Amino acid sequence: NLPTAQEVQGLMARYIELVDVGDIEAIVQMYADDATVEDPFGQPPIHGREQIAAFYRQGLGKVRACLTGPVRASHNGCGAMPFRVEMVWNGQPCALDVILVMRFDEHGRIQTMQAYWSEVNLSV
Amino acid sequence: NLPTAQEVQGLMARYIELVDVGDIEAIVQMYADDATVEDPFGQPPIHGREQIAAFYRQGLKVRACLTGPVRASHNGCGAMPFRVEMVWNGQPCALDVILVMRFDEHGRIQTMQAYWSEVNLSV
Repeated sequence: NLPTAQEVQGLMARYIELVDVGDIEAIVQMYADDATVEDPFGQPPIHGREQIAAFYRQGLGKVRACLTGPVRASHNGCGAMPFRVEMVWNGQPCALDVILVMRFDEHGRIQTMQAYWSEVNLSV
Repeated sequence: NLPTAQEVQGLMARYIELVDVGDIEAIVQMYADDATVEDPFGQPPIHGREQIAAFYRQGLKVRACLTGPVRASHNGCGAMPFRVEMVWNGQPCALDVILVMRFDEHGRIQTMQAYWSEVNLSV
């Protein structure tokens, strides 16, 4: 938890940009070795780089993503941000509203990623 | 973690409304008798309804509303984006915030964490 609030905002805005462009390798590089992903939150934690990379490959491997509000950062290396994801479901264009909560480490890398959303946040 | 995703959305929407009207006691009742509040996150947690009541009384002359839909989980958790309009030095300012909540088997808030810093403030 070394990054300042402003650095958190930058790191999280960057994350959205990478998701939006679909650079899986760049996204995976943002994580720390022991990082965990809970997406959607409530689902078992995903750990291990190979696993996290596989997670993003099945998700991003025409997906678009944008911030729908400013990043909310803390002074202990954590942040939360609202965004919308455009993808395809059941063979049809849809939109998903999500809120990502991340904890960064002393190296500026993602230690924990928690994405809140459910079926109610989906719109076809 | 009893509230369903839809219920979570309803509970969290109602919370914003209580803050908007400033009903401190009704806000306090939404919390579990032994709930924890971290506001802003990064700060020491406050424990129990007595401490939480004092916390909200100190804070709540204030306007609050959702700025986006509530994102709910299937395990009684949720997160929502909202803004608060308050007065500072007789001057009107705004604060952008994102709250994360975990409700218990009784539909009461067990834990609440508000993410924000002075960089989300706009006077």
